[PDB]
Amino acid sequence: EVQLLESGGGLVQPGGSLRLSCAASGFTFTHFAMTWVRQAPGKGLEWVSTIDGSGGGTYSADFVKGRFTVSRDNSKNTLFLQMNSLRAEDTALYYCAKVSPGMVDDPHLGGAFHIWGQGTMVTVSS
Amino acid sequence: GDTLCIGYHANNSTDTVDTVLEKNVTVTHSVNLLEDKHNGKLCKLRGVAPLHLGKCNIAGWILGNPECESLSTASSWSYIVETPSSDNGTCYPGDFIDYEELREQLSSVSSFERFEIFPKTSSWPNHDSNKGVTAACPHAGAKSFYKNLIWLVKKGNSYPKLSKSYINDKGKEVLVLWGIHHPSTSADQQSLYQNADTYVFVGSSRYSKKFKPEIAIRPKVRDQEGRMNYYWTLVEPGDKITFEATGNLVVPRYAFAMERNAGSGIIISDTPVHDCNTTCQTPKGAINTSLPFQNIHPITIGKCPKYVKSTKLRLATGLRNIPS
Amino acid sequence: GDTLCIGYHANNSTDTVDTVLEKNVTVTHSVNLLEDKHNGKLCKLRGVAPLHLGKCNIAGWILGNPECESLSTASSWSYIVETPSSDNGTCYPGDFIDYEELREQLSSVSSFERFEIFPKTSSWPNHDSNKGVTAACPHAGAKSFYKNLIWLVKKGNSYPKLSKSYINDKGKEVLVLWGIHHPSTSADQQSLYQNADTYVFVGSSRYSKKFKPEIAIRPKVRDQEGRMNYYWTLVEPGDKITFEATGNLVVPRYAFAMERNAGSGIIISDTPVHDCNTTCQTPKGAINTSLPFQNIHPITIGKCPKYVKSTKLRLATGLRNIP
Amino acid sequence: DPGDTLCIGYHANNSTDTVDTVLEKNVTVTHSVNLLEDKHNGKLCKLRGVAPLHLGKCNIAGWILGNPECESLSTASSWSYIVETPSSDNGTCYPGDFIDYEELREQLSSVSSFERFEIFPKTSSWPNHDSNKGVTAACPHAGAKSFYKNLIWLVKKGNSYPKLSKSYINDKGKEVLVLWGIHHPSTSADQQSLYQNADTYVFVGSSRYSKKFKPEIAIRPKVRDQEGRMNYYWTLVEPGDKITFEATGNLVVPRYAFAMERNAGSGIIISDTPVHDCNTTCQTPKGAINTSLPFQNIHPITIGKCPKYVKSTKLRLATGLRNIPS
Amino acid sequence: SYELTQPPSVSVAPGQTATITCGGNNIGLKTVHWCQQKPGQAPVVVVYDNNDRPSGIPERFSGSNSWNTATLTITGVEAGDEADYYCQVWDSGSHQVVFGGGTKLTFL
Amino acid sequence: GLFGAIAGFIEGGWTGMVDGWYGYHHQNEQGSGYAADLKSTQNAIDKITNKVNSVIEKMNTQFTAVGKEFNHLEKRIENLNKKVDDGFLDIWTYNAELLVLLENERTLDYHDSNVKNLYEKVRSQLKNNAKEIGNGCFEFYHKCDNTCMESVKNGTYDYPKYSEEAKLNRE
Amino acid sequence: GLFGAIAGFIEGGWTGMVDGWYGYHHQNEQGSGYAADLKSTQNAIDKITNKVNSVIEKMNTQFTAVGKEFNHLEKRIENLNKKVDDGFLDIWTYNAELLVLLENERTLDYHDSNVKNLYEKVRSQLKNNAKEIGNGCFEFYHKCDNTCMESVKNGTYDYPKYSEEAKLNRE
Amino acid sequence: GLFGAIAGFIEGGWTGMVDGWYGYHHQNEQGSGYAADLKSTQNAIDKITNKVNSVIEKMNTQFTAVGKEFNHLEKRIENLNKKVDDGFLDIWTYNAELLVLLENERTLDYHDSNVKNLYEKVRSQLKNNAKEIGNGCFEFYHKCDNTCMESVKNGTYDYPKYSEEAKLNRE
Ligand SMILES: *[C@@H]1O[C@H](CO)[C@@H](O)[C@H](O)[C@H]1NC(C)=O
Ligand SMILES: *[C@@H]1O[C@H](CO)[C@@H](O)[C@H](O)[C@H]1NC(C)=O
Ligand SMILES: *[C@@H]1O[C@H](CO)[C@@H](O)[C@H](O)[C@H]1NC(C)=O
Ligand SMILES: *[C@@H]1O[C@H](CO)[C@@H](O)[C@H](O)[C@H]1NC(C)=O
Ligand SMILES: *[C@@H]1O[C@H](CO)[C@@H](O)[C@H](O)[C@H]1NC(C)=O
Ligand SMILES: *[C@@H]1O[C@H](CO)[C@@H](O)[C@H](O)[C@H]1NC(C)=O
Ligand SMILES: *[C@@H]1O[C@H](CO)[C@@H](O)[C@H](O)[C@H]1NC(C)=O
Ligand SMILES: *[C@@H]1O[C@H](CO)[C@@H](O)[C@H](O)[C@H]1NC(C)=O
Ligand SMILES: *[C@@H]1O[C@H](CO)[C@@H](O)[C@H](O)[C@H]1NC(C)=O
Ligand SMILES: *[C@@H]1O[C@H](CO)[C@@H](O)[C@H](O)[C@H]1NC(C)=O
Ligand SMILES: *[C@@H]1O[C@H](CO)[C@@H](O)[C@H](O)[C@H]1NC(C)=O
Ligand SMILES: *[C@@H]1O[C@H](CO)[C@@H](O)[C@H](O)[C@H]1NC(C)=O
Ligand SMILES: *[C@@H]1O[C@H](CO)[C@@H](O)[C@H](O)[C@H]1NC(C)=O
Ligand SMILES: *[C@@H]1O[C@H](CO)[C@@H](O)[C@H](O)[C@H]1NC(C)=O
Repeated sequence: EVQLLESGGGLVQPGGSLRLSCAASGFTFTHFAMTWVRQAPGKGLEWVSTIDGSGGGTYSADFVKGRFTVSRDNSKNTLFLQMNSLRAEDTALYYCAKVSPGMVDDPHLGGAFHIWGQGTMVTVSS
Repeated sequence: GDTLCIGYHANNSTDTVDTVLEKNVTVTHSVNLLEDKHNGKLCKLRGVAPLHLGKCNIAGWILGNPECESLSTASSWSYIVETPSSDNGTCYPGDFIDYEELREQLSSVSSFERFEIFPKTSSWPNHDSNKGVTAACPHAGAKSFYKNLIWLVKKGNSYPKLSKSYINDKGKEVLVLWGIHHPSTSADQQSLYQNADTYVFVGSSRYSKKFKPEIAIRPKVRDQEGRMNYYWTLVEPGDKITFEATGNLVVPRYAFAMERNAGSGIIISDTPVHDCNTTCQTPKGAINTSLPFQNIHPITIGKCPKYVKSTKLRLATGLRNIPS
Repeated sequence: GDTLCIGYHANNSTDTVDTVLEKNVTVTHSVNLLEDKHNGKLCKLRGVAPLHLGKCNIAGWILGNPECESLSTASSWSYIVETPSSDNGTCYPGDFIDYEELREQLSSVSSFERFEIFPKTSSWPNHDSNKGVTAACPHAGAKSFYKNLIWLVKKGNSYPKLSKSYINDKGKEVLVLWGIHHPSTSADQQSLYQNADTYVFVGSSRYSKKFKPEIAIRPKVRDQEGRMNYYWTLVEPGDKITFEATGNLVVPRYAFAMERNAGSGIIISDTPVHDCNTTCQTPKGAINTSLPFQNIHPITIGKCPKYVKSTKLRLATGLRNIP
Repeated sequence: DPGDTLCIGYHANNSTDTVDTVLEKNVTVTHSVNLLEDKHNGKLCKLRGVAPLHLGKCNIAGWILGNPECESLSTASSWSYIVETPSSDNGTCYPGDFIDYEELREQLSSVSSFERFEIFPKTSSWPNHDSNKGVTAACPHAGAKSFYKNLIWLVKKGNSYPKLSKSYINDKGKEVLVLWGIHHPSTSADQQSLYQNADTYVFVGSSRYSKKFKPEIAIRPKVRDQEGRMNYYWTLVEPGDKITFEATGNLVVPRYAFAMERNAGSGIIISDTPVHDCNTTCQTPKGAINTSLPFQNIHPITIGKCPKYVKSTKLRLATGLRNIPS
Repeated sequence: SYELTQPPSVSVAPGQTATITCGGNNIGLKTVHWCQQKPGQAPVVVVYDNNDRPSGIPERFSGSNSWNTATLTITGVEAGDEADYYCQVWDSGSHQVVFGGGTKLTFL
Repeated sequence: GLFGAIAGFIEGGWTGMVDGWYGYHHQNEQGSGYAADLKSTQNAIDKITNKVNSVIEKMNTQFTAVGKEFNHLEKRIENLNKKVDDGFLDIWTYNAELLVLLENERTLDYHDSNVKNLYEKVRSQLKNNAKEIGNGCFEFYHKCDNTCMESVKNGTYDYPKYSEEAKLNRE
Repeated sequence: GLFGAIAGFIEGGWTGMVDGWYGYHHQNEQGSGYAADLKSTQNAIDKITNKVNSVIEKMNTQFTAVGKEFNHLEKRIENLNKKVDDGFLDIWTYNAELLVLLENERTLDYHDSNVKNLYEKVRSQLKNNAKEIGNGCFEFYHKCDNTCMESVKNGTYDYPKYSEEAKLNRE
Repeated sequence: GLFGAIAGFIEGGWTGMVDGWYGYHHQNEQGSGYAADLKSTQNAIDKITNKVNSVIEKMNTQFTAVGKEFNHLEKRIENLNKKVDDGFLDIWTYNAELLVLLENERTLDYHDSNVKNLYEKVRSQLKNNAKEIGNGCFEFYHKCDNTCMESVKNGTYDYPKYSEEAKLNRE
């Protein structure tokens, strides 16, 4: 079955780095657009960045300010994410979600997150 | 002495005619061969009700645009009315191939009952039909789509080879429309239709073509980077129409039983529709005259007079009116 | 007594003309400008024998239909005769690509000579030519095919890349005809031409197209589920044509040395063909008159009068006839 | 002298003017007006106070495409004719079919504002594709191989052909003609050695015009020493929309577009008639017509607000009475 | 740019129709993918579009997008319906995914 | 005109009579007033209405949709349609406006011919009994009562019965 | 008609003669029978057949195949061809019908003018010697033997020679 | 012609006159020479130039490119254009030829009408005083000076004042 997986980092000070990955398995990985969503502990969800299935056109939120760049590797069936930690507000549980096929408009990207990955805690603070 | 003068009569008439020898001469009586008056209402031609699409065009009415639900099609119509501001037609970007002659053929139809060759409930078991609604075709706020077409999706993670045929058994030319979707990106192509390469062959006893997607990013029209290209054909009263596709097919939910009657045109005007009895109909206004010439509008449908550029076409049936 | 009383001629004539002032007035003499007589025989125009396809149409005759071979092909004709009931045309189902304007071009010719552009005996060494027979064209109850075309099939178990050219050396426009076969299934494609992908290319100095099959099951027409689209081109004098094909090509056995003369039309009628000499011809019957207005038929070929909807265009020549 | 006679008569003179009536065929009349002008000035001259275009030894295809054999002409801003010689053999130099050729020849006939503008600069707009190694022997200029000026025949640069992406947002308020080409090599080796990719598609979207092009690679009879064809395409960019040139292969992408505001309604005159400056209501290939008369016999092909063509020889209207001199 | 606003909490009586709203701009021309989150859980989608429901999810969960607001119109609330209900839409104009604060509805 | 009746011998129309297109004026001692000629007006209005019905009825046509619609890639066909429509426009304008200029002259010339021939008929009936003044006037050399008014207007005149009295008056 | 000769005062045509379109009748004491004008009828038939040869010959039609064949997918071009054919049909039917209704009228008015001008030439040659009686007939006031018959018919008449003999008549 | 003045009873045109299309010649004792009427000739030339302008300006065309260019795959459309252009050619040639064959028998019939009407006005003014000698002339029966030349040409002849001289000379 479709089983999205998580990998993250424990604690990094503002001015460091850490690596996130989403090792998806159980389906055809090349043809579904992977995402990343996070939430503060007690706050509503907020989106980080999507990726395209081809590994090309990438989309990301406004809080990143160019620091966070998701990268897609179709060959090994695993998604990568850049956490170059420069700010201390990025404390959250990091989820990777799979975009199911959409309906006419924005098919590859605007689809329901039917399979939601679990959450790896990533806390940044001095 | 007595008197027996022979003369002609004169009156207070000020009607003027022009001859080769002398222009602007007054005559006692005259008849206007130039009908410069129209009722200004798109009334009934022959004896049946002309069609009114309202805020629709032929590419929106026949496709089943959500903004074309107000109009009613029940019986034969003599011509099709479109507002010049009618832009609610094809609500998905694309070119309707063979468009203008389909408009011409569908201008007047003696027997038009809008029936259902393939019922949405049962005719497509193995494909997803509910997902085919778009934000480029709003009905009231929420996303909608054409009623007369179903735009299919792979159901689950597979698009099986669709193969469904309609044996025409109605004695009239069943008019069929289908669409071929051209995604903007190949990722869209796969995520809508499981097959990367997707032929759409549609066969008949007389018409056969194979269709393939043209996958590339177009400039945005109606917030869409992909095109949706429409085709049509006339199924003869006794032949078959085979629909075959491994992807990118917009099947006909509703076909249209059709019987052409001598052909007509399309009138595009803002003119309101009322019930009248007019032999000739122009976009500016309907005319009921046997008079040979008109100047209202060149584009005319019916047993209409000839359009000319003149302004004074009067036969001088009376004499030269020289009063006093 | 005595008198010289001026008067005017009257007679027993009953010809009626219509003036703008008064209708149905009788005149002594009248010259009819609206002939309603046609001989009812499709006869010779410009002094040349018209073509007769009989129970066959332009598609059938030009493709070499086994049903309309009985006609004797001539070198020149003013128009082409087709029965309204003549349906023996394209026996194998398909769409004749560029059909109506080829019919328009082939309406009249000055020198039409059918010749072996590629003789069946020697021009196709590596392809099987006898196997291309279909039940769509039956002749004497046996499977046959077009005489003017060869429906080549793989010889053995392979279809080589057919290369064959014709450098036009006759000084007139050689009309070349080929067909492209669209099978019903991929099994038919493999069993006929051995290649799944098959391009057919027909090059010239003004014509260049690439053809590919459209392989899919179709509704049955004449017991055949596949189509056979026919293409053509007009090779100019001194030009070259190049036939390249990996499969699905129905090669020209006979092309047709051809020169056009001003273009003409096609007369579709049941009318018998006879020997006459007429300036105008219509499907109902030929019109040998010098008069300006006709009413027989709209579709006219030749130095024909103008067609009207009138019935009495009698031009008054004599006087008012009051006996 | 017994009576002072007051004879009534009609004017007669020494006039040989002849008119044809419906009863008699030759009658002489004192005065007449010639409704069939049979005189031309012999000079291809102006309509609307505007100089007609002259391509000389060039046709519309060669002109718009940028033929190095008809660059000597001075481009104008308006014209009601496109003069071509009957020869006009110096047009398209590389063999091929101008797709939708006569439609384009009809559209760009009465342009009100023709300013050829460099839509994509050769200096900067194509960084990743070679633009100098695109000259052919089909267009020779000064004895050396050259190619069209309004189009750049891109080739693989180095050893690869990147997926070309280039857009022009029309910002001139008028329709912008964009003429590209698709190259069909004679040999698949030519395809590989000219464009690194073999399965090459070219898509040109206009937000109203969408079509995908693919090569037709096959050896052809030689035309002008070239065994390949080069199909020319075009579209009208609307004054507000975009045009997109996505191409992984054969593409002669335009150096120059052509801004245009169409008056519409004029055609093409093909003659060796010399061009001078005149002021005429009509011009035919056999020479212009400065008359107000109703009918004209000069040429059937008439471009302008000018008389109706007939087959007549004597359309003489006898304003004067019957001339019977004694 | 595109803004989603929802009530911080929605009150409802047990067995009474519970309406959850994800307001904002003209969300009708936009696919709303409703999904609830229990504490210690991942978002499970209950209406993956304008109006259609996934398998394994009870029928009472329904959705009807409208001119400006999406409505996860649950026809009958029970003990398993106390959670935070997020709304997820892909914004076509700016190519973003935007969630909402969600409704922490209580059946009381 | 061509026949010299309207604006010829008679220049002014008569506002008194609305009975017909053509009429008379009897000024005998028994009465006065205008009276139209029944037979000439009836057959002339019959022929004129026949002329109008010929111009109208002979232009009978069939059900044709004049307007055709073409896209951008068919512009030569669109301009061919425009040339067909405009050529029909020039043919119909130059053979209806000029046709009206011809037929109006023919109709006022027919009115010329009817007035002139009614004049000539009265000249033929009366011979030299009246002194022709112009304007259609006939100066009677006999005291002509309403009976001979009616006989001349009908078309039959007994010349010998008034000939001797006309001779004695003109003496 | 417009000139008032055929069906005007001359009400009846003549079936006795077949020599020409126009003619006379002589009730001379020498003989009787109808005798036509050779020259008048000759130029009449020449001009009428020139009208016929003009309406025939000036219509020059080159080699045109009117029939064009179009398939279903070009229904617009087929209706454009149908509109071209229908417009040509309407133009040719309307101009041919009205051309016949006007040439018939012109031909019959030409015969009106020929008969009227024959009458005018006759009253010009005889001057006051003849007496107009209607129906085109000319009653004489002298013997006018067959020589005088032929002189009036030809076109040269010696009025002073018979002036005294007509002076015996009418007192 | 139809009215019988031009080539009728006026057989010869006059080369001496220059002033106008129509005119008179007088041979009184006070002088001689050809003198035209300004009123008749000016209104006639005004109507003729109006007729020519009706032929000319009523033919209104538009800015139309008659030439269309077709390749060889479109020969049905090329021959459709050929049929459109050739049908317009036959329509315009036949209409123009027959318009210049009928309007050129109507201009000459109108000049015939004006000469005939001038002759009728002369005999209406002059009455029995001037006998008609033929050749379109008027042989007077009184010594009419240039003053009454002007009066007849102006249409203001006084019949009674020369009645006595004409009646004494007529005997
Ligand atoms: C004209 O005369 C008619 C007939 O006498 C009369 O009815 C009418 O009132 C008059 N006036 C107008 C302006 O028509
Ligand atoms: C004819 O009269 C009308 C009256 O409206 C006027 O406009 C026009 O100019 C006149 N034409 C001439 C030629 O006098
Ligand atoms: C209908 O037309 C209006 C007016 O431009 C437009 O805003 C709307 O999007 C159109 N709707 C459809 C369904 O085409
Ligand atoms: C004409 O139309 C009117 C109004 O709709 C209708 O009442 C009448 O029956 C019609 N007449 C005919 C003859 O069809
Ligand atoms: C047009 O229709 C009306 C009925 O509204 C009718 O009475 C009238 O006669 C018609 N008009 C003409 C000019 O025939
Ligand atoms: C008319 O009479 C002639 C002799 O004048 C005769 O030859 C002819 O047969 C007659 N015609 C008819 C129809 O009786
Ligand atoms: C010829 O036509 C007949 C019917 O007319 C048909 O039965 C027959 O099969 C046809 N033959 C061919 C070779 O098309
Ligand atoms: C017309 O054809 C006939 C056929 O019998 C022939 O005898 C005759 O010579 C031909 N006429 C011309 C003018 O060629
Ligand atoms: C054609 O008609 C003419 C004229 O009537 C005649 O002389 C000729 O014999 C006819 N020819 C044929 C072949 O009928
Ligand atoms: C006619 O004669 C006149 C005499 O004055 C002369 O001026 C004129 O040139 C002559 N015309 C011709 C055409 O010879
Ligand atoms: C009329 O004149 C022309 C031109 O001079 C001459 O050729 C012809 O013979 C004359 N006669 C006829 C009958 O056309
Ligand atoms: C121009 O035409 C000449 C012949 O006139 C030809 O030799 C030459 O190659 C042509 N050049 C081009 C560029 O077409
Ligand atoms: C007409 O052209 C002439 C020739 O040079 C010139 O004098 C005149 O200005 C022109 N008229 C215009 C351009 O309106
Ligand atoms: C054109 O002709 C007119 C007269 O019709 C003349 O006045 C004018 O000068 C001419 N113009 C040219 C440029 O020849």
